[PDB]
Parts: sequence; C-alpha cells; structure tokens
Amino acid sequence: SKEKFERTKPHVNVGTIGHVDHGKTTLTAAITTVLAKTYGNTSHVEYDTPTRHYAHVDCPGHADYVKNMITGAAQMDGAILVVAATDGPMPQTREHILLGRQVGVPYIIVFLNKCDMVDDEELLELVEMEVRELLSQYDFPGDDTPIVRGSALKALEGDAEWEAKILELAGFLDSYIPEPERAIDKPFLLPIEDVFSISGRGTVVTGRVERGIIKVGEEVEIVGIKETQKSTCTGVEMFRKLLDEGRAGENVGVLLRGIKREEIERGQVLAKPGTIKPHTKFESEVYILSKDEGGRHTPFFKGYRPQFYFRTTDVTGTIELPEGVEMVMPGDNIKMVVTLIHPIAMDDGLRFAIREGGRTVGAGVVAKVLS
Amino acid sequence: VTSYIGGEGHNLQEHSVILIRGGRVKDLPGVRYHTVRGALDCSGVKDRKQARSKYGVKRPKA
Amino acid sequence: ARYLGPKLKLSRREGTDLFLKSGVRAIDTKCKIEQAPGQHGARKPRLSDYGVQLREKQKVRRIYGVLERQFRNYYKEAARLKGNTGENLLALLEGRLDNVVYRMGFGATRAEARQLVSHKAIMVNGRVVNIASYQVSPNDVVSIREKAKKQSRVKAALELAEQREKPTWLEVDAGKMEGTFKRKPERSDLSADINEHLIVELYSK
Amino acid sequence: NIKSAKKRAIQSEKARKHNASRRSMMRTFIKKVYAAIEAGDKAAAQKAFNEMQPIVDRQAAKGLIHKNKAARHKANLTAQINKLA
Amino acid sequence: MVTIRLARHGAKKRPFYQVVVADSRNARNGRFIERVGFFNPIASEKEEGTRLDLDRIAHWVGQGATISDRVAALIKEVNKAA
RNA sequence: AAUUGAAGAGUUUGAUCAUGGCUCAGAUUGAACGCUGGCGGCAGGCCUAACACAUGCAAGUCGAACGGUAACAGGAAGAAGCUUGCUUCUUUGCUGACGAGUGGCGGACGGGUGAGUAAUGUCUGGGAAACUGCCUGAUGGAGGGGGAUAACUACUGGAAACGGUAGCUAAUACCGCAUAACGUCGCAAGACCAAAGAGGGGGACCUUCGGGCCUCUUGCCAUCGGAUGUGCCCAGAUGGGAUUAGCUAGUAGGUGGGGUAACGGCUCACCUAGGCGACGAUCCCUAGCUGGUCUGAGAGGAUGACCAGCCACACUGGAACUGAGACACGGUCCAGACUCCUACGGGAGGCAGCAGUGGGGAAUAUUGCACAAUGGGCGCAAGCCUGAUGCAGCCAUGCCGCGUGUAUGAAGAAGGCCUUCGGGUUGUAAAGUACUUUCAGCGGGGAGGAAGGGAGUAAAGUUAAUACCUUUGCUCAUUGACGUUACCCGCAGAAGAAGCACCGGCUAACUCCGUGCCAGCAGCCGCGGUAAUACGGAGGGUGCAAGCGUUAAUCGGAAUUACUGGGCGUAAAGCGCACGCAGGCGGUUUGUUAAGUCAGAUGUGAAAUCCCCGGGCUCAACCUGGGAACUGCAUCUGAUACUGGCAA
RNA sequence: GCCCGGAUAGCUCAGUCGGUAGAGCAGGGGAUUGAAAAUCCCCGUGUCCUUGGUUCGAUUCCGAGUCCGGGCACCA
Ligand SMILES: C/C=C\C=C\[C@@H]1O[C@](O)([C@H](CC)C(=O)NC/C=C/C=C(\C)[C@@H](OC)[C@@H](C)[C@@H]2O[C@H](/C=C/C=C/C=C(\C)C(=O)c3c(O)cc[nH]c3=O)[C@H](O)[C@@H]2O)[C@H](O)[C@H](O)C1(C)C
Ligand SMILES: Nc1nc2c(ncn2[C@@H]2O[C@H](COP(=O)(O)OP(=O)(O)O)[C@@H](O)[C@H]2O)c(=O)[nH]1
Ligand SMILES: [Mg+2]
Ligand SMILES: [Mg+2]
Ligand SMILES: [Mg+2]
Ligand SMILES: [Mg+2]
Ligand SMILES: [Mg+2]
Ligand SMILES: [Mg+2]
Ligand SMILES: [Mg+2]
Ligand SMILES: [Mg+2]
Ligand SMILES: [Mg+2]
Ligand SMILES: [Mg+2]
Ligand SMILES: [Mg+2]
Ligand SMILES: [Mg+2]
Ligand SMILES: [Mg+2]
Ligand SMILES: [Mg+2]
Ligand SMILES: [Mg+2]
Ligand SMILES: [Mg+2]
Ligand SMILES: [Mg+2]
Ligand SMILES: [Mg+2]
Ligand SMILES: [Mg+2]
Ligand SMILES: [Mg+2]
Ligand SMILES: [Mg+2]
Ligand SMILES: [Mg+2]
Ligand SMILES: [Mg+2]
Ligand SMILES: [Mg+2]
Ligand SMILES: [Mg+2]
Ligand SMILES: [Mg+2]
Ligand SMILES: [Mg+2]
Ligand SMILES: [Mg+2]
Ligand SMILES: [Mg+2]
Ligand SMILES: [Mg+2]
Ligand SMILES: [Mg+2]
Ligand SMILES: [Mg+2]
Ligand SMILES: [Mg+2]
Ligand SMILES: [Mg+2]
Ligand SMILES: [Mg+2]
Ligand SMILES: [Mg+2]
Ligand SMILES: [Mg+2]
Ligand SMILES: [Mg+2]
Ligand SMILES: [Mg+2]
Ligand SMILES: [Mg+2]
Repeated sequence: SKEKFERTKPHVNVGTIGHVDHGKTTLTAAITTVLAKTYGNTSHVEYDTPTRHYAHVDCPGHADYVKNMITGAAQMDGAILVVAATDGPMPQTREHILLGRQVGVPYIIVFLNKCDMVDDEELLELVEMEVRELLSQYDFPGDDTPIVRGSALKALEGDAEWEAKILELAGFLDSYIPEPERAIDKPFLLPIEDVFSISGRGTVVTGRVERGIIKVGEEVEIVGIKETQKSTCTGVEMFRKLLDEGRAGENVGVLLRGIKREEIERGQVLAKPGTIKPHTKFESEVYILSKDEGGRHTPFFKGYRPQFYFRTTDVTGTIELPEGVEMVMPGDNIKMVVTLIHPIAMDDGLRFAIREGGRTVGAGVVAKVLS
Repeated sequence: VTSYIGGEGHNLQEHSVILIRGGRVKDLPGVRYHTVRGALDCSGVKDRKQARSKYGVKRPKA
Repeated sequence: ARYLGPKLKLSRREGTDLFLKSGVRAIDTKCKIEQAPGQHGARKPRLSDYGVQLREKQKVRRIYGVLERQFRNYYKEAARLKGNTGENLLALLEGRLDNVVYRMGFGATRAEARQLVSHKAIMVNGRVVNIASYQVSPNDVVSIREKAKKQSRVKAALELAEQREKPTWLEVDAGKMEGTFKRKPERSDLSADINEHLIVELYSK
Repeated sequence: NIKSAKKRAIQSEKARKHNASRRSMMRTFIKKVYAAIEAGDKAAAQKAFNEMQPIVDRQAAKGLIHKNKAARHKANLTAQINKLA
Repeated sequence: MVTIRLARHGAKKRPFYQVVVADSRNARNGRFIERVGFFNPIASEKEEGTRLDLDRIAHWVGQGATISDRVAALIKEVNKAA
C-alpha cells in the first residue's frame, strides 16, 4: 500500500473457466508476462493494457470449489473459456460453461490451450468445432464467439510466435468485450466475498462494488449473517494500490476500522446505513428448472431445504407453498414464502439461484420482504 | 466451576462457549454461578416478555 | 426527563391536588379524585412509615416537576446550607425559575411555565434563560421578551392567576408581564400542607 | 537506532580517545611521583611533584579533573613527599 | 534556570493561566517554587481581570529569574504608573 | 462563616428472651454484561501479557563559530538570438541564503510504564563532609604562537551497511608559551593554574587598499557570591508470616594507603572481635511510596485510576564512555533470546512515546488537525523543531443540564382487562379543538481565546556621530488548529426523540388466565403437590428515567476484632496447678531533675483536592479568588500538680 | 474456503454390511394419598441430525446442509 492507483482505462473483470489441469493458471500468468514485456484460493492477477484495465481472476477449477467459483465468476464480466486443444470438451468444462451461464456471464472467449502439443490441422480444428458447438449447447453465441489457439507455456518463454498469438489474445479481449455498464448512482452496497487481516491495519474485506462509491472515511453499516455492526472505511485499495473513491463495478479491498477477523464472516454486505435491512423470510417468484434446464426432475413439497445463493454466499431455507397448491412440479413458475436460517441483507426484486444436490434447481427473484 | 443454566430451555451442548456471572442458587449445593443468557453462544430464552433484560431477549419486534 | 404522562392520575395517587391539571378552569371533579388511584384504588393501604415517607417525597416532587436525582442534589444542597434543612429544601425548590414563573401567573399550570421558559419566552435581568432548574437569586427581575410577549396563551393564563393566593415574596407588573422576584420565601408562606419533615427523614436513612 | 544526532556517538568516541590519553599521561606522572616516594628519594620526589603540579592543575582547569581530585592529589601527595622530606 | 511563566489550567476551551515561578526543566503544570498571581484571558471586563504580586516578582528578578514574554506583557499591563 | 452529628429490618422457636452468624435497605466504581437509547456540557477511557510488534511520526537547531556551496534565488565577466538590451546563456560564493561537513548547545528535559523495591525507596523533621550547564550580582583578565583534521580531490574495499591508504584547508575545535590573584597546595616561605572572539554602524586618521582605529551588542577565562537542581547523612513512621530463631566475616570498629564532587568498608593492607535479634534480626510471600480517593458521626477500614511530588525501569543481562548533570527510552560496546535482510563475507531490530496490529481478556478509543495558545530546545532575532500541549474523532463510562410538547377536551367512545355483568378500570389518557418550538433539520449573521512579532515613524538614552543599537510611545499590514465555533436571528411543522426494573414479607405497588413439587423463580425467608398476590402471559400499579437492571469490588450498617466501643459460671471463651526471668504495673513524705505531660512562640505542614464565603461559564456540572483546614513534626522559653529518673 | 469425523426415544446405548427401529434406566395413565415414594394394574411416549436422491422399499446406499470436534489453507 503506497502507489496511488490512477483512474485511467476502464476497469473490466475477466477470469478463466476451464477443466482441471488445462493450463488456466499458466495462461493467467502468461497474459501478464507478455503484456508486462512488450508494453513495459482465487488469485486476482492484474494487467493494464493501453485500451483497458483488466482484472483477471484465476479461480481453481476443481469440483470441490464450484461454490466459491460461483462468486468468483459472479463479479466477472467476460470469462476466458480456456479449453485444451488436446482434450476439448470435458466434465468440468461443461460444468463451468453451464455455471458460467447460470451465473449469467455476458461474454466469453474460447482459448484452445496447449496447441503445440499436436501437429495437425484437422484434429485441433475438429475439437475446436466441438467447443464452438458445445457453446451453442448453452445458448452462447457459439459461431460468433472467437476461438483463439496457442500454447500457454510457449507464451512463458521467448517464442515470439506464441507470445504474439497471446498478445492478440488481448486484442480479442478488448475487441469482443465492450466497456461495461456501472451502477454509480444509487447508495453504495458491496457484498463481501473474502475477508483478510493485514498486519498493523486490521480486517480487510474485498470484492466488487455492487453500486455507488466509497469515499474514504464514510460511515458504513455491515449487515447480514449473525447481526449488524457499524463501522467506518479507512483506506480503499486496488491490487495493493491506494484509492480515493471506491467506484462501482470493480473489485476493491476496504479496510474496516474497529472490526475483528472472526466477527465479519464471508456473506455480509457493507451497505450505507439506512439503505438495507437483513431478512429471514420473504416471498419470491420461484422458477423451477426441468430436465432440459438441468434442474430437478421430481416433485417436492414443504420441508424441502435447498440453498438460496445470493450476492455471494448461500443459506439453507424453509419452503412454504401457497394454498391451492399441493406439490411443485419441475419446470413451473410458482411463488413461495421462504424462511432461511441465516439472516441475509436483501430488498425487493433481488435475483437469486436456488441450488441443491450439488446442482442448480431453480432461478428466482425476491417478491416481498418479511423477516 | 459449575454454573446454573437459568430460564426455560437452552441451546447449550457438550462444548459451546458461554458466559458466567456470580450468584448462588441456594438449592443446588456446589453451584455458585449463573449463565448470562443471551450473551455469546448462549441464546436468550424463547418468547419471553417481562424481565427480558435478564434472559437476554430483545424488545418484541412486532 | 419530564414526566409527560397522565398529569391527573398522580393527583389521584397523592389523594390531594398537585395542581398539575390546575389548568384554566378551576376545581376538577373530572377524574374521580381521592378514591380512585387505579384498578385497586378502593383498597385502604396499611401504609408503612416508609410508605408515608416515600408518598410524601413523591407528592412534593410531582408538585414541582423535579425528578429523583436533581431532587437528591437539592437535598444535599439543603444539608450543606445554614438555617434548617426543612425550610431550605422547599426554598430551593421554590427558587426554580419554572416555579417562580408559575407563581407570577406566566402560564396556566407549572408544566406550561416549563414549556414557556424552555422556548426562550422568559428573560430574567435582560439575560434570557432556558433552564428551568435555574435558581432565581433574590432581587431579580423576571420578564417576557417582546417577540413572545402577550402571545395569546400567556394572557388568559395570567387572567387565571387572579384567583390564586398570590405570593408576598414576589410581585408582577401585570401591565407588561414584567415581574419581580424579591426575598427568599418564608416557610410559613408556601406549603403549610406538604410535610418537609418526612422528606428530611427519607434521605436521612 | 537511526538518528541524525548520532554525531554525538562518533564525536564522543573521538573525544574519549583524546581525553583518555590525557587522563593516562596525568595519572602516569602521578605514578612517577609515588615511585619517587617509595624509593625514599625526597629530593627526586619533590622534583617529580614539581614536574606534575602544573600538568594536573592544567588538566583540572580543562574540566578533565574536578579540581577537587586535583587538590586531593596535591594535598596528600604533598603530605607524603614532605612527611619524608 | 528559574523562570516566571503561565501554567495553563482551568477548563477545556476555558483557559486559566496561573503565573508561577518554576525551574525551566519542570513540566508546565508540574513542580514549582511558588505561584505569584494569575491571568484570566477570557475574564473580560468585570470585578477581576489579572492579579499579580509584584513584590515577589521583583524578588525573583534580582534573583536571576527570566520573565517569559506573556508574563512580561502582564508586568507591562499592570504598569507602574497605570 | 469554615465536618449542626451516629435510624434500622428479615431469618434459628410452638412462643419468648438472649447469644450468634447470614442477608437487605446507603454510598461508591478506571467497571463489565443484558435490554433500551435524542441532544449538549465537563471529565474519564488496556485495571489482563513489563506479551510480541508491520508502518508513520515522537529532537533538533545555530551561516551573528568555521572552511564551504550540493541545490535554489538574485548580482556580475562574458555569452546568443534577434523586437541590440528584448531575450538566449556559460562563468561567478560575490550577495539572499542553504544540503552534506567541522564546531556549540540541547539530546539527563518533556512523554511512558509500575516489572523490580519491605528500604539502597517514600513521607515527616533535622543535618554536613559536596557539587551545581544554562540564569544572575560583584571584581579583574581577554597577551602572544603552533600543530592537526573532517569536509574536500585522487585512488581503492564492501551487495548493502560502511570504509581504507595518500594528499589540501578553516575556526569560538585542539595544543604548549606569556599571564595572574582574596584561586589550589602548604605553617609559611614559595610553587603552580586560564581564555575566543564574532556581528552592526562609523568622522578624522591610517590603507602593501586583507583593513587598521572608534564605538555599541554579544560571547569567552578566573574567583567569590545568589538562585536553582542534584548527591549524601541521621531519627521517627512506612505490609503479612514465628507452622521462619538465630543471622553476619567487609562482617562491627580501628589505623594507614588509595578512591569520590563530597562523608563513609566506598576499596585494599594489617589489627581488635565484634555487630544485629524477641521493642521480631534473618528467611518467606505480597507491594512502587506520598499528597490524596471512597466510605464513615468520629476513631477507623479499604484503596492510591485520573491530577501533582518522589522513586524505579526502558527487549534480557552487564559495562563503561561523553558531559554541569546518565552509568543514559528514540546513544555506545558486550553477551543472550527473538525477528528480518544478504551477493551469506556480514549486517538490522527494540512502540512500558503517540496512533495502530496480533495475542490475552468480561473489558477500554483515531494509523486525526495544528503549533493559533501555554511550555520546552536552539537561535541576536526572524523562524525552525515539538504525538509535550491545544483541540477534534470515538465509547451513555461517569457526573450535570435539557428535550421527548402545553392548555382545553365525556361520548366519560373503540379496543383491552376485570366483574356479583349492575358496573368498573385503562381515562383527560386517546381522537377532537387551540397554541408552542427549545433541542435536533435548513438558511443567514457571529464573539472570545491574540498576547505578540514584522514594516514604518517621532522621541529619550548610547556615542566622535542627528549612523547602528536598546527602550517607549505611535501608523499600516496582519497571525485561529478548534471552526460548516460559542452565541444571536430567521424557516417549517407536534412535527424527528421512552425505556428498564419491580408489584408474598424485608420494600413503594394487584388481579385474572396458562402449569400443576413439572416447567420455573429465589438477595434472605422461601413459593410451585389443580383456586400460585412468589412460576409464565395479560391487565393494572409502583420505582427510576436516557437510562434501567444484573454481576464484581470497597466501606457502611457490623459495638460481628469493641482504641473510642465487647466479652470469657451454663451461649465461643480462664492455661490442670505452681514457681519465675524479660515485660507491665506499683504504698507513703521531702528534695531535685524536667523524660512524659501541659502552656507559649517561631519554623515548617508543596499546589491541587475536602470545607466556608465570593466570582465566571444562560443553570448545573466544571472552572476559579480569598479564607479556613492540613487532626503532624521539630527547635526554643516557661509551668511543675500527675507519672518517670536520681536522692534521703 | 475445503477435506475428515460425530449426531439412533427423557439419559446411556445395541442395532447395518436395505425389508417395516430395540436395551437398560427413566416418564406417563388408572388404583392409593393433600401430593408423593413404596405397592398394584397398564403404556415407548422415537421428525433414527434436517432435506433430496437411487430404489417397490433406505436409520441402514449416494448428494446438498445445519451444530460440534479435528486438520489444512487464508497479508489489500
Ligand atoms: C447458479 C450458480 C450461481 C448463480 C447465482 C445467481 O444467478 C442468478 O440467479 C441468475 C440470473 C440470470 C440465474 O438465474 N441463475 C440460476 C439458474 C438459472 C437458470 C437459467 C438461466 C435457465 O434459463 C431459464 C437455463 C437452464 C437456460 O437453459 C439453457 C441451458 C440448458 C442446459 C442444459 C444442460 C443439461 C440439461 C445437462 O445435461 C447438464 C450439464 O451439461 C451439466 C450439469 N448438469 C446438467 O444437467 C441456457 O443455459 C439457459 O441459461 C443471478 O445472476 C444472481 O445474481 C446470482 C449470481 C446470485
Ligand atoms: N507441453 C505443454 N504443456 C502445457 C501447455 N500449456 C499448459 N500446459 C500444462 O498445463 C499445466 C498447468 O496447468 P494448471 O494451472 O495445472 O491447470 P489449472 O490448474 O486447471 O489451470 C502444466 O503442467 C503444463 O504442463 C503447453 O502449451 N505445452
Ligand atoms: Mg491451477
Ligand atoms: Mg440525567
Ligand atoms: Mg419455622
Ligand atoms: Mg518532527
Ligand atoms: Mg552583467
Ligand atoms: Mg547547512
Ligand atoms: Mg603569527
Ligand atoms: Mg578552544
Ligand atoms: Mg592559605
Ligand atoms: Mg581513612
Ligand atoms: Mg586518603
Ligand atoms: Mg509488582
Ligand atoms: Mg517488550
Ligand atoms: Mg566525566
Ligand atoms: Mg535519550
Ligand atoms: Mg522506542
Ligand atoms: Mg501505543
Ligand atoms: Mg508551540
Ligand atoms: Mg369496553
Ligand atoms: Mg439548532
Ligand atoms: Mg479582543
Ligand atoms: Mg487584539
Ligand atoms: Mg481573534
Ligand atoms: Mg500591534
Ligand atoms: Mg407493601
Ligand atoms: Mg421473577
Ligand atoms: Mg390458576
Ligand atoms: Mg405472575
Ligand atoms: Mg466496625
Ligand atoms: Mg460478644
Ligand atoms: Mg462453653
Ligand atoms: Mg482453674
Ligand atoms: Mg521485674
Ligand atoms: Mg506513687
Ligand atoms: Mg519536656
Ligand atoms: Mg496543601
Ligand atoms: Mg452562577
Ligand atoms: Mg491560616
Ligand atoms: Mg517528679
Ligand atoms: Mg517523685
């Protein structure tokens, strides 16, 4: 924390979503090693290019982490689907693509990794077409989406051919993904997704600013799980760089004053005092997913305890169905009243995903506040 | 020590960190302490109304 | 701070008349005084010595609108003084600005006087004062500012004071609301009904 | 610790050097005297005392000696060299 | 070095100095030989303003006590002909 | 005028009366916790880990001590453009000034913490064998020479940290020599002992033109003082433990030598064998002490957080050095543990400074603003420095003030609860009606903390001088972090602001329903076994109120450690009995002494705090002037009954 | 954040390697009593931690979870 972060070149989030050991990380290092050359846990790497200021977040691709990756891919604007040209489509690949569709990430760039591994113009092109189709499988543009190729290891050394190929990768980044829209207007609200404790400073919450700004020293309210506590900002950060006004749309690291490490767990929000109230009961227009939607396939009734993922974390909830209805068939549009065990800050119309059984079940939006 | 758990019903079990104040019970010899209901891992008594400054119950939100 | 509740139930509890709803109209008989403290007001209390002491102290407090703490302060202030504690306590309670203003007739009830003083209508010695607990020194001159002079309420509220006994320890201009506090009130002037003895007792223990 | 006013350290060492040297030579002339005493040569004794007096007064004036220690040396040393002389 | 100096005391936002002779090394509100009068900056015009026992002061002047600037100003204000 | 001051209750029993504990009613708090929570004022805020600490800052300053000039700004020899004086621009310490460097001063203060400490400390009172930078009084001196070195250049070592050899140079640095006394030694004779100069202005004179000379300012050296500060000494007092009775060999004294600013086993040499102890030595545990704080009618008991004095410590252990002053918080060296750096050769570190973090914990704050004010350091001054200090942020942590509306208002409504269903009660409460706007919200005005210092001017001093300088008037320009200050005025609308505990007795205030020795409550005594004033809910009432409870803690009550102010035949309690050392106490008359005792006087008894009378913040809290108080101790002159000593 | 455990009537536990939940000890009901205990006559009174899944059928097989214990990870 020393260098001031000058606000030039629009900020954009962008993280990979490939299969285990497909070179996601080697890529997320390669991009930086290349741009930092010719231009002079979830690891949030940073690389600034003359056109934009990108914030790549490399989330681990293993299966046990399909929960925190949700949040990691939530604030993301455009994922880099890094698919190995040697194996093409894979279980985790489709799992993330599907997840990167349920999270609802707008844009996506396919990068056939480790292409030097194979010397053919038909096998690589074949698996390439495979990927383009698999993108069509999940309502992605598919044929419209660009398919870059190239090694991520050769992008580590001095092979000017592959370094050039991945440099253009960055060209497709700035071209295919336009300037993002922000929410710099309504009162500030930031969902926590990672809590730290920097020595000699204290607790440091992080995450993308959902809306508003964070002028240093402003009065903030921590609202969510457990209860509610007052606090004040003390130095906003940007990839170990200083900030003045923590604007909306980009990941930051607020240093909250007077708060302990254990008393501010992942899931709470830093809402401006009086703008929100935590709730434990709410009506919602739930849309159940069918077998063609990848959700449930069997009916259920009261007692069913699925997860209700929100701004970041999920929470188990009790389902109470409206009278006139006996059971809920899969693929139906029905509202219901839910009472989750852990209180979470929310308002009317808040979008959320009802996941369960290690798989998504039904999208919904908050109808009415009760608590 | 061996504090007396007051109120009606409790969420205490096995471990669970609590809070201990003074005050004998004059009915259970060996017990010279009380538990601060509502403080720490010890929740307040459910559905209390009167004398809820003890037992830790918040003012009826309704 | 202020009691601001049913200013007539207290009068029933004390069984007499705290003049809390002394009001513009005279005698009440609009509350069933004496024999109706509450749901069990028909009960005849055994009334322990403590009971009469406490009851007395409260009566007196409810008269002047002073709370417990401030009161006990007045007590300690009376004990540290010369003369005799009994006269003292009531002289200091009499010294309060809201009380003197009340005596002048500047306002119907005593709480009315309080609400008058607090909103800068009262000005003593040219120096406008808000605090009711302001002790009015002998040979002072309390008045009402022009910007708040003869503003509706004070007029009739002063027409009321004509039926009162009216203190000999203070005087009023009546022509321009310019009163004049004088000597410290003698004991055989105020009260002659509320018992200082029992109050002295209560804080003696 | 880092402190610009560390010149007191290097200077105080550069001072203990010189001051120590002087303190030495002084006490060594004094020794010369004591040896004179032990030998019993009251003449050579008086001589050595005359040889040391100005150099103890001179160093006592420079704040090296508190001119109590100087008078003390002059006191008893004289009591000895004249008790024998 | 003995010196005559204000001792800054009284309430917050309501300074009340107590001119006093004391060693220069001493803490401001610390040890002192003897207080000699007082200065009241916020006193304005009333029954009192600034007392100052000139006799003792004069005792310390011929004693080597260096009067501080403010206290000197007060020695001027109490004058010798006004 | 200045402490006009002392309350009781419940519970052993069938009942009483005692004895005797337990418990409550009070005050208090650096408090925490639960519930609730509008504002302002003044205070307080790591009591546990003297745990480990990232990062910033907390001590510098003087160009009127010096050689310098690395930057910067002006000036000059010259330079280049070109509107040839408008610009470009290299030299130049020559000025304004100012990095690094030498030198002076400060850094021993201010700030922190209370680990160690049962006296090496503190408090009270005396004392002699001392020193004391700065400040200040008095009297003299201030003559004349030298040699070095940092910087700086050349080279070179090391990654850094950090130098090494060889040259050049200055001073208020260093060093002989002259010079000396009421200074040091000594009986004296006699001997010896010091230093520095800089800045402002200037007529004549004198200029090798470096200036000499005149004068004011300041600093320098010696001595004697004064003040202050510190070291030292003694007596008294200053926790618990005898289930700790003996301890001690530098130990106790002497003599001499050294040592210290100074006395001294402070330290050696030898000599004597003593010294301390039952009026508790040694050992053990705990502890910073005091002014004070709390309580108490007082005597006392507990405590010593903030404020102030003292003492101790500065990662741990040890040591000295510099200096007036340390054996040194932000110095040195050494060792150690612990962290980090490294090119591994070696280096760095010390938050019990202010913030802040982790850890501990029931538990305690901002990585704020400013030197505007007071004080300190340095400086001629200007200024600089200052986490001292002043403010601000934070927390109901405490004390204090205020608000949350006032008046009218019976249908004596609805709803609630109760009932003998007749009614009551919540209830003048609400709505209604009439006013009011404090305090917050908003918009304007606006004190006071500011005194100074600078520039200029006139005058009086100074002086060869109407010059500089010092001082005093006098003019302009000004200096506020707090600060969108206090405070006033205006705006809108009752508008944004009430909880908590309790209701068997003690203890102020009662009923209904739910449960049935279960669930529960409980400070004590106790309630609940199907009609609970004791549990849980409701209604109502009481208490207190921005708080209310609970818990912890101290004193009070408790005359239940009794000195004031208790007991011991049977309630706890006369040793089984005697003898008896130390100790305590002692008949009667006279004398003396005056130890206790008493009277008087003087000194002290820090300030604050407490008390009393006044003053100032709109009141209060808080601030504050004077006074009394500080119950004490010591010396001094008296008294002499009573007690003690000596005498008959 | 993740992995691995533990959760079976009031208490302590047996119970499986899918077939329809027991053991002891307590507790309830009737008799008796003012109410109990003893005595007599009768009863498990259980969301097998919650939910979903695969199954005709899951305590018992496989997911997701809450509460707890344990391990690893966690300096803008
Ligand atoms: C779900 C994880 C994180 C989501 C969090 C929340 O998502 C959101 O609720 C989000 C809002 C867009 C949301 O709704 N996501 C929550 C839910 C959203 C559901 C939406 C969109 C539907 O459309 C109606 C969606 C199925 C729809 O079908 C298409 C896809 C069909 C694919 C079928 C695959 C099938 C059968 C299949 O074989 C398959 C597979 O390959 C892998 C795994 N298992 C499978 O079985 C297309 O992909 C469309 O998307 C909000 O963004 C929140 O803000 C959020 C971020 C908190
Ligand atoms: N030979 C080769 N290997 C590659 C290339 N790109 C990626 N890899 C492999 O991908 C691995 C790194 O990917 P990793 O970060 O483990 O995958 P993720 O964790 O799923 O992103 C390495 O072991 C590489 O060997 C390539 O271009 N050539
Ligand atoms: Mg990886
Ligand atoms: Mg109050
Ligand atoms: Mg009985
Ligand atoms: Mg500084
Ligand atoms: Mg020129
Ligand atoms: Mg310089
Ligand atoms: Mg010469
Ligand atoms: Mg010199
Ligand atoms: Mg002599
Ligand atoms: Mg001797
Ligand atoms: Mg000697
Ligand atoms: Mg200790
Ligand atoms: Mg430490
Ligand atoms: Mg020395
Ligand atoms: Mg120091
Ligand atoms: Mg330090
Ligand atoms: Mg600190
Ligand atoms: Mg200052
Ligand atoms: Mg009714
Ligand atoms: Mg206002
Ligand atoms: Mg003024
Ligand atoms: Mg002025
Ligand atoms: Mg001003
Ligand atoms: Mg002026
Ligand atoms: Mg009663
Ligand atoms: Mg109760
Ligand atoms: Mg009943
Ligand atoms: Mg009840
Ligand atoms: Mg007692
Ligand atoms: Mg007795
Ligand atoms: Mg007996
Ligand atoms: Mg006997
Ligand atoms: Mg005897
Ligand atoms: Mg006798
Ligand atoms: Mg005597
Ligand atoms: Mg005093
Ligand atoms: Mg007043
Ligand atoms: Mg007196
Ligand atoms: Mg006698
Ligand atoms: Mg006699």
